Amino acid sequence: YFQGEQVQRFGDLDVHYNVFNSSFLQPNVASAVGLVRSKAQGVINVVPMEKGKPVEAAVTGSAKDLTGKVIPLEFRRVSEEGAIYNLAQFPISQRETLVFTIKVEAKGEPAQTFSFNKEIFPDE
Repeated sequence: YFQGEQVQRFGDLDVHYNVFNSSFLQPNVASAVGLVRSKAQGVINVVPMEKGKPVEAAVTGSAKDLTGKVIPLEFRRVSEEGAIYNLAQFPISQRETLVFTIKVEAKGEPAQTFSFNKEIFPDE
């Protein structure tokens, strides 16, 4: 899912990411990471890259709301149709602005961390 895709760049390391409703996940992709597709659940996809090529990485992170409540994120790796994805699910209970903090540990490389804001909208 490319709609709303963003890129954070750290020299050679280009981190592509997107936050969307888990209903937009393909059934085979969701099953592979054990996520039950639900309008009540969001998903974040993190795809790290170097020189236009995908790189193996440990992706970790969390999201925080305005009350300081931390939403833990557990990323799971899935390789579907040659493309490698790092997906984490999170519940959507209401309209909210979340601050996402993601850490990317690419193979043999020092860790990189980035943050971004995302407005979450529950779906009917």
